[PDB]
Amino acid sequence: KPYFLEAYRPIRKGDIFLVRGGMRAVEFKVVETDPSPYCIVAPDTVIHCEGEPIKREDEEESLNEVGYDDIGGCRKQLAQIKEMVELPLRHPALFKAIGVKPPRGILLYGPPGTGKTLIARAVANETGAFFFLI
Amino acid sequence: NRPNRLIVDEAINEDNSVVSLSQPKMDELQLFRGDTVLLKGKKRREAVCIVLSDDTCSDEKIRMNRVVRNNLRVRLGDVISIQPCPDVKYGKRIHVLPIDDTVEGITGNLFEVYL
Ligand SMILES: Nc1ncnc2c1ncn2[C@@H]1O[C@H](COP(=O)(O)OP(=O)(O)O)[C@@H](O)[C@H]1O
Repeated sequence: KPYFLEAYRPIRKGDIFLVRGGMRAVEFKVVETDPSPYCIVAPDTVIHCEGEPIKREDEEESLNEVGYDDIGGCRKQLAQIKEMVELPLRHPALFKAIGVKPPRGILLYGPPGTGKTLIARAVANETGAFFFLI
Repeated sequence: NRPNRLIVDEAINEDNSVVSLSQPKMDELQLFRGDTVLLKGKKRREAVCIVLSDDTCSDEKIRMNRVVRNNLRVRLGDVISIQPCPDVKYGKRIHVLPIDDTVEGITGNLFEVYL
């Protein structure tokens, strides 16, 4: 109620719009819209109290995974890594279309508890590449 | 000693099929810079090249790059036979064709750029 309130959030059937409170982040999926395909939310819409756990679909990747929004204070190094590894991960055929040597090894040095594995996982999730941990 | 054969050695030019002779040899081979010359090579193969003139190279050493050496199978220090061919005759669309199993980034119209 507080989030739809003063909002008129645009909403289409199937979206995963997320709500946050009580020191936890839960997202509610709209499964049915009486008119279709999308609609605005209004304060004059009666509300429905169900609260049932339908399990998430397999194909979608959960919101648990880290993104660039979860990391702040290392903008320069993150930008460097992004510009360095955007092409090979998302455009593999090109590097076969031109004669050039991409990097295949990177080292990150810093004190512990700085979010290095966090950065690696964030990049892996943000580019869709497979991730392996050792 | 039957001055028909001659040694092969490196060349400075970037272009293909160009042999640079030692200048003191003009009228012995009798061919100038406007004449193409046939060079023999192993497993019964040959090539034909236009010629340049330079001073620094040694008398017994033709200068020719890798592309024109490999088909001759000639390896540096080996000796090949040079004979003038003023009888050159033009061709009509020699058929030319890419080599190897595949070419990286290869598609479309490569002839307007690479030929
Ligand atoms: N922007 C950030 N920079 C550094 N650390 C962060 C950042 N955001 C969250 N963290 C914290 O970093 C911790 C994880 O760091 P960790 O993976 O152990 O780094 P390292 O592997 O270098 O020790 C988490 O507990 C989290 O609270």
